[PDB]
Amino acid sequence: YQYNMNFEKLGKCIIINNKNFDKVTGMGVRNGTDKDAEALFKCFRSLGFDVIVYNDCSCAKMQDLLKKASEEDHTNAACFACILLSHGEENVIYGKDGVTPIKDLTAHFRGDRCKTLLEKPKLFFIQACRGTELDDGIQ
Amino acid sequence: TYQYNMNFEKLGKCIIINNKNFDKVTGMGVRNGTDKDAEALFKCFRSLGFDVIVYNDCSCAKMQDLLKKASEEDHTNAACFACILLSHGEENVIYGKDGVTPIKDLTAHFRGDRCKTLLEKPKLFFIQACRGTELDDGIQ
Amino acid sequence: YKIPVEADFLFAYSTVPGYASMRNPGRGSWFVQALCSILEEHGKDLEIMQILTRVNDRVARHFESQSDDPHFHEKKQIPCVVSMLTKELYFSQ
Amino acid sequence: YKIPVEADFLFAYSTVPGYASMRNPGRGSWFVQALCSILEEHGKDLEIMQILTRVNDRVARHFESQSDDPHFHEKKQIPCVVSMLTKELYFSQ
Amino acid sequence: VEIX
Amino acid sequence: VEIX
Repeated sequence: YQYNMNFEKLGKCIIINNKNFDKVTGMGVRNGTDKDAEALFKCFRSLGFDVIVYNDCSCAKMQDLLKKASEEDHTNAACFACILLSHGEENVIYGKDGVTPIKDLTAHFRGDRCKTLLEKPKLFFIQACRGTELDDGIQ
Repeated sequence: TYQYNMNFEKLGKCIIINNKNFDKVTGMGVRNGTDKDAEALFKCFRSLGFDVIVYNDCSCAKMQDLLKKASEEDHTNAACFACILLSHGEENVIYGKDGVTPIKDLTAHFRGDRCKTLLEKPKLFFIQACRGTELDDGIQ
Repeated sequence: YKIPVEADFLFAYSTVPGYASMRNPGRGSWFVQALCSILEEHGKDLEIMQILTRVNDRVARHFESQSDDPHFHEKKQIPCVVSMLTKELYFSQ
Repeated sequence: YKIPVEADFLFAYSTVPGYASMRNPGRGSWFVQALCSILEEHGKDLEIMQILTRVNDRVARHFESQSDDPHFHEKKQIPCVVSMLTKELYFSQ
Repeated sequence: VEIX
Repeated sequence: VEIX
């Protein structure tokens, strides 16, 4: 009923910390994201992840990073974790040079496309917008 | 403080929408087996303590109006609300017998600001429908 | 004081976005079969996410498609839970 | 025999589809603040859905915006967990 | 098996 | 407060 956690490593944790964006994207600087990334780094480090932080990544870079990780050998890892900190719209996240679909980033870790993470949890934590609506609340 | 408060007069309403037969114009086939779904769900959720209601071959208008009215009811003495949808579907939308309607429109009747008597109470939606045409080939 | 309007929702979809959902005309759909079977055996003692996770597992492991059409042959399915809940949910006590 | 390709994923979104996400330039975004605080005190003893549910609660209750614009005052946020997991997940033992 |  |  539980995932088997008995491995040498908990797993890889990729933190993508996009703060500064190409002017062509029209997106403003994400102040505060550095404090997020630092707090996230410590948290997931404490859990037991091997955490690496990449900053102001292009869409190509973000694609390559996840693609490369999916191709790594995770045989000795309990799980995989990735954290995205950026601007966003629904189904898509901003690189510094534009947007790219979240599906494309995560699909590299599908069962048929990453056998060493088969039957192992694949975690994606995403801090980004998913549209423009706002919650007015109630009561 | 970590669990939903379950101490109410009633557990809550359970709405089952059982769409089996569809207007030919929609191009949707008869959903054989759905009666077994609705039957098993009925028995199950009754056992939990829900006041279960089953609706069959509903139009989109029927489905909308039905859920709207449920949202306008007084749920003050109910722990929670549950709705189960059994129909054809495509991504973000579910079939009535005479066409499609967005899932969000159906569920929005129960938002906090639009159904005050279910505020701070769980609102459960179980959806048995397609969400596209892709199929999972699996591995192993 | 205030609470978000979209809060305290939970969506148990039978399948992931973009994908189809399987229904056996004899015994009923996979997701519902599994959902009921688990509720009958743990509806009153397990938390809602535990229940739906076990349902995810059951649909994933116990089921695999058959068809003499080759495009619906050997196929699999995984359900999809979307939770905006702010508490643990038990159907009793 | 087989296992679905889309299985064993989990997505912890900071907000629901269609909606914005809040970030305070001084202390950081709401979701991350809450996520970290819950992980620092319960990361190794709670199951992941329990963790993310508490995060949902905290973001929903503890936070509400202040802003120098009539479009961003009094605003709220609720995160969004998408689970295709087939087991309970604990980060220890 | 059939498809919804 | 800002928006992502």
